Amino acid sequence: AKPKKRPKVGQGFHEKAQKWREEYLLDRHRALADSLRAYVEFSTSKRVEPWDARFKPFDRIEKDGVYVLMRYMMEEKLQLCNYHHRPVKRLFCNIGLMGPQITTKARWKPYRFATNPAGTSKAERMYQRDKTVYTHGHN
Amino acid sequence: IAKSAFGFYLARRGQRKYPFLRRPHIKNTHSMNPSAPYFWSFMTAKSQMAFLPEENYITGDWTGKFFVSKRQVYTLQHATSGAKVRVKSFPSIFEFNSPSRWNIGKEMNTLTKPRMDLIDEQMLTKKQRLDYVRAGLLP
Amino acid sequence: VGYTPVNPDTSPMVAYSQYHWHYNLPQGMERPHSVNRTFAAPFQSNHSLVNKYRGVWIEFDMHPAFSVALEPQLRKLPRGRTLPKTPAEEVIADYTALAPLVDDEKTRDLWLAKVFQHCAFQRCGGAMELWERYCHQRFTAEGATAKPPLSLVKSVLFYCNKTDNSGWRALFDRCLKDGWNYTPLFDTAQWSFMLKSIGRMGDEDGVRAVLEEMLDVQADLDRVEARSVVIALNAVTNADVYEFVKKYLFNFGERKVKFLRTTYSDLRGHGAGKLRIPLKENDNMYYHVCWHSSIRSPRQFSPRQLYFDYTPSTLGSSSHNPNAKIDDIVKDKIEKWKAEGLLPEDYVHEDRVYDRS
Amino acid sequence: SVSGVFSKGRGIGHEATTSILRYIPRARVPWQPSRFGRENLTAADMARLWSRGRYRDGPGNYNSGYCTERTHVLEENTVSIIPRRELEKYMPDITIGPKALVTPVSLMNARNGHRVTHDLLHSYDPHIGRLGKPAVVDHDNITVEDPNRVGLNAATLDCRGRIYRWLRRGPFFQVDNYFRRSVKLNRDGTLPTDFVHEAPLMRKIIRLAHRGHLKAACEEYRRVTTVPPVEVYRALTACCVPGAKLADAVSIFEDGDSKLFYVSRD
Amino acid sequence: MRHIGQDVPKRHTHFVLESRLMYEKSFRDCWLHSVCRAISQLDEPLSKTVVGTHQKMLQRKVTCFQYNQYGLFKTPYYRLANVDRYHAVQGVAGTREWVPYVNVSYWTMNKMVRGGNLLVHRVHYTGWGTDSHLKKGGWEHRWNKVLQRNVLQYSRI
RNA sequence: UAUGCAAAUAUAAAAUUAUAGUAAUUAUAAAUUAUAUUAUAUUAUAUUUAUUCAUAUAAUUAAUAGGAUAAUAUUUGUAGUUUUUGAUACCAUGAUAAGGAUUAUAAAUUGAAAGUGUUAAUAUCAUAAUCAAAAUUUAUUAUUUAUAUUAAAUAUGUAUGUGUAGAUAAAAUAAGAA
Ligand SMILES: O=c1ccn([C@@H]2O[C@H](COP(=O)(O)OP(=O)(O)OP(=O)(O)O)[C@@H](O)[C@H]2O)c(=O)[nH]1
Repeated sequence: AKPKKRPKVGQGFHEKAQKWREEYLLDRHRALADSLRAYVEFSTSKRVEPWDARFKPFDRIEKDGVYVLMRYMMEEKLQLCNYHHRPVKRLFCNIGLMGPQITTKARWKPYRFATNPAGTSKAERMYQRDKTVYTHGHN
Repeated sequence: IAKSAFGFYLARRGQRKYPFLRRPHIKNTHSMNPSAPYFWSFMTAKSQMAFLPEENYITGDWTGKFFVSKRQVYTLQHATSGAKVRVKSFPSIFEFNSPSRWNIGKEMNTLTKPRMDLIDEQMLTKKQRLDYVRAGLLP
Repeated sequence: VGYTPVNPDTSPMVAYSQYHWHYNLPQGMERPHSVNRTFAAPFQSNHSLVNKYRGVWIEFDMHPAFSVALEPQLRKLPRGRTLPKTPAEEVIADYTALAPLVDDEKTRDLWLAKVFQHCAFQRCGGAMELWERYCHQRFTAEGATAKPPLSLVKSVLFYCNKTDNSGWRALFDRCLKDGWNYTPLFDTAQWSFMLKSIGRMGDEDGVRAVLEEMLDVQADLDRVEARSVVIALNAVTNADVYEFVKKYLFNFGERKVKFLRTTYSDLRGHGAGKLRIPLKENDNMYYHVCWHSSIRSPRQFSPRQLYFDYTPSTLGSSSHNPNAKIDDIVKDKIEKWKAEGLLPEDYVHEDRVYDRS
Repeated sequence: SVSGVFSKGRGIGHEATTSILRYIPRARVPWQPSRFGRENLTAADMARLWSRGRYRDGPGNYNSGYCTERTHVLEENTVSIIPRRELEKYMPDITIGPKALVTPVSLMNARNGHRVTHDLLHSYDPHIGRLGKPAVVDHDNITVEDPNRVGLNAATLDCRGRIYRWLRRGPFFQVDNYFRRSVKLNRDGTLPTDFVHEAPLMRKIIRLAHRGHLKAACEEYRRVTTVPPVEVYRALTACCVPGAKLADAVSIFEDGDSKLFYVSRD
Repeated sequence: MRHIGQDVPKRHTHFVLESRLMYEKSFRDCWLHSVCRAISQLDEPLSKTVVGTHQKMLQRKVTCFQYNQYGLFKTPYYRLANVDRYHAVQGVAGTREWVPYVNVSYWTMNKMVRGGNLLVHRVHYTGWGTDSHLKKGGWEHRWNKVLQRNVLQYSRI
């Protein structure tokens, strides 16, 4: 019986929490601008070839096989699409002359392996990406 | 230990498993999760054509609201008018004293951090401070 | 067990106990019940009949030829549930200018009844001159022998009640059984209008005469509206007619007297604006109506209010009373013995104990 | 050592009946002789109790827009109410008024007997919003403050019985109450017609009927709220003769006589 | 009030009445709110009569009316808490602490079945009961069969 | 560790204790109570799999009142303030759970009664209750591992590091184990 009021939050905590929230919002603004810049630059920059050079369709020498078709028919548009996996797969679908061979028989490098830059030559590159950028794993 | 009236009335019953997306008390601790590519599709209305929620407008002959609703989406007038904007949050409230144009079109709950990283060193007890130090949250 | 009760219809344990029918035993009807056939209640509705006419009907029925001939004139007179808003003097002038032309006593009487009804609806008090011009010479004067039509007499009564005229008695006395004997054909609406008009006019003997005639002729007191009865019973002040009202109030039903009390209370209180003319203060009649309603209604039990001041016997509560008189019992016994004669008559008795107060 | 929730109350009947009625004992309930209901509360206490009925969006709640306090203490931290003028700067003002809350009679059936969007369920029977005065529901004066205690809330005093009565409503309860309390027959015996607001609709129906547009005539007849006069029914019936629409004529006659005070008994 | 002469053993039992009232408010507002929501966010033209500005202006006006509707029942059913009517114990639908047919909590159900207060039949705890649909496909199959019995059985006009 | 110094239970007795005065009898017995399979014999046990586990919020519970096609009620619109005091922010009797070790094949089920927050007598400032958009520090909880990855109620930005210490979880039932 006879309830009494009991403080729960610190006496000076409220204003400190307010200013911490304001500073966090400003830091989030800065990080958002940085992440937008990095995402746009990643999307525009050319990436590595997303096809495995160790499987049946992409095994021939660069002077034969599907590589001749790629170099003489759809070479121009690969630079415009910047070798991203989704546009290259869509272009391979639309070009024909391959049929279901891009899915029933072909294979592609994983999602985090196909996002490496044009020249990497190293496995640990995917872990060298900036961490303060909140681009959700898009360099 | 959260202190509320419902804490005594109800029981946590351990780490019980709830139906998908049907927890009783919603606590969107992930509202402030940053994602630059998904900036317009995270914790926001799915369609760009949708109007702003009712909570962004005044309906009746009001006399005044102490704080605006969290779902109220920040607009240009919020910063341009230079008025007073407050959002209810732990512990008491968060006031927008730093009007910025980078948060136009985003919900105030998305802008405000629910789970504040700051920890009060005042109300913490001896055992609780020892626990926080052991966890590493406190020196 | 617990504060919350157990419903036996839903609880299977009660339904399958030895005091009810188990599910293994055959399920069949036992002792068929006929309640609506052995004693069927009459239909009494809490809400009044919505489709009721709620007015006095004049039973307008004339020859079709005369009706169609007077159709241009009769459009202004009220029809069945249709009331034109023509000025009353216009129809009065039309009647006084065209009645001698049409040669039919019954048609003239019906037309005059419609004129009276219209002027009563408009509350125009100037139409009594029409009655004195046409009907007074032959229907009621120095022992008039004529038999007026029921429609005409009912219309005249409605008009006089609406205008609160003082000439209604000369016609009602003729309408008693020894004269025209039109009392049994009066509608309950007519009776209610008469009672309300007399209550407003404050006639002490009129209310008594009307109530006695209604009881004699078996008018439906229950269907007579409560407000008219309340207004009629508010105006009685003389002791004799008040006693008559007291003894007559037992004729009404229990629900009727309860709602009479309710209407009287609300009208002399909050519903004072409901009446166009405010009701006079008659606290004697108000108190008697409330008391009679309390008598007629079933009596509940309120033990705390009934026995708030109850005190036990002196001998019964002597142990629990620190200062109580016990020699009073001995004094009562001595008085009883003296009355019986065993003790000497009127013997001097001295106090047996000290007076502690 | 006497404590009381309310320190003052008022009676129901004024000083014209109680002074005479006090001499007649009243059989009060044996286990609670003294009763104190919402209709017995003082003005300020009743207002402050009715404000707290609504969970939110009500005057009782500290932050609902209709509060009147200058400041509110929150977790041992004072806060100042943002006034309506300052809110208006960044909150666009949309306000129609009492007309927005109310809905038409034709939509009352679809809304399940409710013509008001107010968060307190308004019942047209004179027993649920039973203050000292009988419960009368207004239409163009509906407001959040609601000065007349005609709505139903589930937090005020002596509300459990009213809630039970509301839940035990029969079919067509509100519709029947609205009909019987709005379209009552006149005392003088005249049908409840000649309504000034409803008059143009009758003329439109008559024009369509005499123009032979019976389908549109009925489609506008269904919009009639009060009881139409005998002219509408006679025109509608006379429209069926050229088309030999005996079915529709009989339906019109039934709808006229069986239900609406025998208007079509002509 | 204020626990002076309380009649019900539990104060929280009144929340059951409050929940019934909120369900009745939902019954009132479920058509108007749905119609306003459907009209507001329909990008395609409604018909030949209303197109372009005559449609967009109407959508704005109906959205304004919906916002001005004070007390509209916005909240969905699944977010309304379920409280037992016998002992005022809260249970959340979808878990095991609430039964759908009796609308009482797990504790109340256990008490009523252990006593005699609800005619139920016992089945094996680790089986599919005795229902053919439950044996066939389970909860989802019986749910779909309820849908089929209700709506899909009828060849709608 | 017997050479000297040393009578000593093998019993002629009179309720306990006590110097043969102190207290009021004193002792003793039987039954029962959780510690000890034995090595053919009422059963071969011995294999597979797994382990970074977290969430609760903005106060008023103590009445009945009937409407169309019914032989008539304005009961349209029913109006009497104030003497009581507990399941509420302690306490305010009882009651359901989890926990496999010996009654077995056979026309057969591998889940227990010894008690788990809410429930029926002790009172004596108690307005703590969801109707959305919310605040991890709390024992009792199986998460998706590297070809293609965010569209409708808003729904998780974090921890790549030799299948990797300690400690620990599960299964002999349409499955495959002697
Ligand atoms: O039973 C009732 C109820 C109510 N009223 C209401 O009384 C109002 C007039 O008030 P009065 O009823 O006092 O006037 P009156 O004697 O002239 O009335 P009638 O006999 O001519 O009807 C009328 O407008 C009516 O609504 C009654 O007349 N009777």
